[PDB]
Amino acid sequence: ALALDTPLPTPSGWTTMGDVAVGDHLLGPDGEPTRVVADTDVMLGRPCYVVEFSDGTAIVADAQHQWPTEHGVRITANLRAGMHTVVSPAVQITAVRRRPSVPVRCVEVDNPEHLYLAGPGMVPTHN
Ligand SMILES: [Zn+2]
Ligand SMILES: [Zn+2]
Ligand SMILES: [Zn+2]
Repeated sequence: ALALDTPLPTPSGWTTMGDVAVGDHLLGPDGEPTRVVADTDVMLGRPCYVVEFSDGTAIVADAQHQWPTEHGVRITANLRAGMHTVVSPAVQITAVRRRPSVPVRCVEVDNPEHLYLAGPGMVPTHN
């Protein structure tokens, strides 16, 4: 679901979607450690998107990656500029467009909101 070079914060610092392993820890919606309990392989040929955010950061995700918005969970293919990514000043999505397919990968974490922080801006996203 996210491009492999997407940086993700960790209790020790930073990793990437390409490097993070089951049993590692990411950061949950409150910034506390949250365990990775499942993943996907690296997946090829999925339709990819760039999501640009108001904090000056951007994340490449596939069409079906899920995002927590004020309207509820939306997949990337349904994001619209103006929406925000929230955990319950929320960062705003400023643009969404298709981009050529790159390798992507998803992970699942075990906090009750099923959210982890992603990108250099530490934006909330859904597993
Ligand atoms: Zn840092
Ligand atoms: Zn699509
Ligand atoms: Zn994921």
